[PDB]
Amino acid sequence: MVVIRLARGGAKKRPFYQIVVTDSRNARDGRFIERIGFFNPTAQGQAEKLRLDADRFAHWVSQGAQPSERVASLAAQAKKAT
Amino acid sequence: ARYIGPKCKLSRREGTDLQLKSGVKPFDVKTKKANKAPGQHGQARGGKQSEYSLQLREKQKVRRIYGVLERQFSNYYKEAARVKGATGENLLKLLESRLDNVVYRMGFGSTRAEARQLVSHRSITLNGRRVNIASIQVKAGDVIAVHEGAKQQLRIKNAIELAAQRGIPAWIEVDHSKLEGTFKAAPDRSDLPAEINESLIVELYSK
Amino acid sequence: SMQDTVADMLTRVRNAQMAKKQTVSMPSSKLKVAIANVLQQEGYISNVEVAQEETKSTLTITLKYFEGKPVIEMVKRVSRPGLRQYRGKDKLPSVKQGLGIAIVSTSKGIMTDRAARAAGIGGEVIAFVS
Amino acid sequence: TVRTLTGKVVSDKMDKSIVVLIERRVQHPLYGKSIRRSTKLHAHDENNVAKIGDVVTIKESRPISKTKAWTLVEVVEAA
Amino acid sequence: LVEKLVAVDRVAKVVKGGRIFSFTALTVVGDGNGRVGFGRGKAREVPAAISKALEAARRNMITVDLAGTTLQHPVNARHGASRVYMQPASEGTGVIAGGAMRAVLEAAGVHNVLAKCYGSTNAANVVNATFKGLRDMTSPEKVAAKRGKSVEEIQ
Amino acid sequence: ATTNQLIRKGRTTLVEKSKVPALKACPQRRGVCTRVYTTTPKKPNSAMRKVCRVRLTSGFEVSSYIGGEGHNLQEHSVVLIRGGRVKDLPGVRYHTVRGSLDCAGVKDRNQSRSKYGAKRPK
RNA sequence: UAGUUGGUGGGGUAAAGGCCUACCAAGGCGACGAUCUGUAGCGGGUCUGAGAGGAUGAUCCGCCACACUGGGACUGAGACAC
RNA sequence: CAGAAUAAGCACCGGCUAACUCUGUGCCAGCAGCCGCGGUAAUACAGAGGGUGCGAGCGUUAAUCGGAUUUACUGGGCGUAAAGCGUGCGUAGGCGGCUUAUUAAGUCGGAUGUGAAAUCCCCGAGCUUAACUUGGGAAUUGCAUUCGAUACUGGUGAGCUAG
Ligand SMILES: NCCC[C@H](N)CC(=O)NCCC[C@H](N)CC(=O)NCCC[C@H](N)CC(=O)N[C@@H]1[C@H](O)[C@@H](OC(N)=O)[C@@H](CO)O[C@H]1NC1=N[C@@H]2C(=O)NC[C@@H](O)[C@H]2N1
Repeated sequence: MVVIRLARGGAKKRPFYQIVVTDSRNARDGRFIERIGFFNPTAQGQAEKLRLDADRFAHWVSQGAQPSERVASLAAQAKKAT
Repeated sequence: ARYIGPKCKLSRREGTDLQLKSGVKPFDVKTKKANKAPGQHGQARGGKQSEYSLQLREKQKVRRIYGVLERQFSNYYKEAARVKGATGENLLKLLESRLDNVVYRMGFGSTRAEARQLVSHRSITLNGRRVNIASIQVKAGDVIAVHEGAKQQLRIKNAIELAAQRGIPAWIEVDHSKLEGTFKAAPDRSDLPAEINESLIVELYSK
Repeated sequence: SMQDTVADMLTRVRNAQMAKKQTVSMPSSKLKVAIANVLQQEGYISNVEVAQEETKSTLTITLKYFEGKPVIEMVKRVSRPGLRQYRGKDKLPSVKQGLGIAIVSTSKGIMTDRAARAAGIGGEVIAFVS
Repeated sequence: TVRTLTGKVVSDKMDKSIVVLIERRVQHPLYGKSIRRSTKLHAHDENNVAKIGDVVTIKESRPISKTKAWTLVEVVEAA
Repeated sequence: LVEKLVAVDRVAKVVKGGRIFSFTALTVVGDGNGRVGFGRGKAREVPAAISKALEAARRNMITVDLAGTTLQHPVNARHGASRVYMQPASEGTGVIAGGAMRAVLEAAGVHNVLAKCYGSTNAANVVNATFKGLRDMTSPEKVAAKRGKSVEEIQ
Repeated sequence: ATTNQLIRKGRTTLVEKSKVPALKACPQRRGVCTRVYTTTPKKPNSAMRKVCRVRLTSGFEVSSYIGGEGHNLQEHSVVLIRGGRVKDLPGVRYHTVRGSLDCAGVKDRNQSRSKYGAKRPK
């Protein structure tokens, strides 16, 4: 089914995740439908830690996408921050 | 790597003082072989030189003054050419913005080699952190200071005493009492000595 | 046979200038008349006349000389029947950094390259003049 | 909102089918001289209206046979 | 007047009993602010050949109208089988040219230019072609005067 | 050529041939010394040049030059050959790497040792 | 090139279609290169070059194909299935 | 915390190309990318001294583009350097005189959609700096649809006489 999950980028021991909407059967870092934000667990200084597009997130959730547990937690955090 | 060896023969080959020694005694009295090349086949400065020889000998002088090797110097040239403005001015600003050069021009190091030794041994703090890289570029407004453990060192007092004799540079504002200075802005080409013909290095690398 | 009358006109003008003639005449057509008018407006020639005696019509151009040299130092056909050249508004050629003129046929008439750039249109590049 | 083409009929022998020859003028990719290119399309003619030499319009449709995927719309000019 | 020595060559002439050798020198002189010239000299010794070449170069001079320290417009020129192309450049470019072109351009006072040789690279012919191109290069004032327009009209 | 001729027939490009075909685009090749002998140079040179005939893994049978002074090669030795022309020995287009497989490094040298494969004396 | 090109009746498929079959017609492709033959996974890209071009298709991403060599089907939403 | 204590090699010096002498050998031994060195004073072979260029690397071989305007579209040639068929006629094709009306295929302009991400470039951000990672842009010079323009080329109709 359609899921919203994290795709791992960045470098060794400093991961940087893209939040993507994709078919669950695709490879983790491969084909995806839409990119709707990013997550940087080790951000510091002026670096932005989390960015999520709430409009597209809600649109895909209404269309039937299933967020992963981490993405759901990040969406809750973003809603709390905003 | 890093060049270790005799300093004065480099000055003799280049034909000019390269500030490699501290400067307690003049270069002429220090070497007694100035005006001659370091080789057994060495001649005076009046010998004929090709354009390639002139271009090469100009770049080597700057490299020997600043202690920079060929790969890092080429990277500096590429960065200067990428950045808009006079390429030679950008290259000289890049050389003067190095942390080890800035410490030497602050006067905590009697020689750029001594300043580099201090920076490597973490005797100097940039902003508020103990860095150990000599090639770190110093930006406008940065604050350079001496670590407390490194304070009270006879080499540092000797270096600041010699820096008092040397001309204090305009672009750096340094208090010697607490041993701390501020980099205000990049030096200008007019502020820099005029014996350097950076255009020769430019034509060398542009080929 | 004769298959490029514009090139014939340019060649006649060039040879007359090289031979120091004051006047050059040829069979006339509306395209050559338009090109001659553009040259006169740009100042490369003095006067353009058309004599219509009968079904035949003759075009006459008065040439200009300045300090012992012809005003037109270079005239070159660019588009030819064997290879036509069309350019957009962003690729119109510049003749020796704007000191010359490229004659361009556009949907709004025959004009110079800078006029075509100002009007924001392209067309067929007929000739380079300098 | 359908893709149409205009061409000349060069064959009408087979049942309910015509062969239309389309022509286009393009620039050579390297030498820049405009050249002529031609493609042959099989169309469907339900009533065999079209004839050899006419100028016809055809439009894209679902496949009708192995080689036919275009249908005749009208005869612009008759031979 | 800066003086540059483009080339020195040894030439031979055959007589009974052996060969007579001589030297030829090609020189370019220039003020560096729009005046340049070139010449050749032949003598049995290099100093005399160079002196004759310099004297001929001083007798053969022209005046060049530069746009600042660069060319007014791109130039194509040729002398015999040597063809040269020169093009204006922006500040900081320098003189990107071979030795023979470089002598003439530096003597004439060009500081930024991109240049190229096609065909033969014989020094005398290359110098001839560059010299002719520099002589024949024009300026907006001359163009406006010859067309009867104004400089702003010429654009 | 006219534009129409260029459209009808293009511009042909002549392919180039490798000067070292026995290597088959490899940097080096293994071989077995079929012969070890000596040849004479062409004019105006005169010397006694040391050459070997080697059968390569590529399938070719070529001749290679032995550089330096003094070599231990004999027939049935296993050697490594690289590119390089002598230009005074006709038909010799390859060199033998000193010190690789059975070739020994040249002795009594202390300058340019990396060529000829001489280790650093203590 | 003789299911070959088109048409009709029928079959068949999730679905258009000579995909299959029985009849009818003689059609269809080709110097704008058919047929045959050599080589080759394709693209985003990479290297070089002032540019135009030339060379290339590791590592990353998309598509395709294959699974000791050939021919098949079953189950299943989906395979002719490492 | 203890102690300078554990840490420097490789190629080259005839010209192209920065860096020169002495011994040994005498067309031998050998060097060599090209031109070329060696036959008793070898700056070109081998060693040494000195120097030059790089530096945890330094050289060689292989391979691609460049220099090569040396397949020339940009951007070459054919009297004698390589290059005009022995000469005509003619098929396909390429190109084609002047005026006028019309068409809008070529040509030009606008709008919309698309041209995945990564990569290249620019301004920032985080790595002690840099490599590297990353935000946003710019770019993707293309394709398609639709609406316009009519000078030139093409199509169609009419007319003309310099071919
Ligand atoms: N050659 C010997 C001929 C012997 C022959 N058997 C004689 C014969 O049989 N019958 C006699 C018939 C003679 C004929 N009708 C007249 C004639 O020849 N016209 C043409 C020659 C013009 C004039 N005469 C020579 C001339 O002006 N030279 C100058 C000169 O050298 C020099 O400038 C000065 N100022 O010194 C140089 C710049 O440095 O520019 C040259 N100019 C050029 N260089 C360029 C180049 O090569 N190509 C293209 C173009 O750009 C050229 N222009």
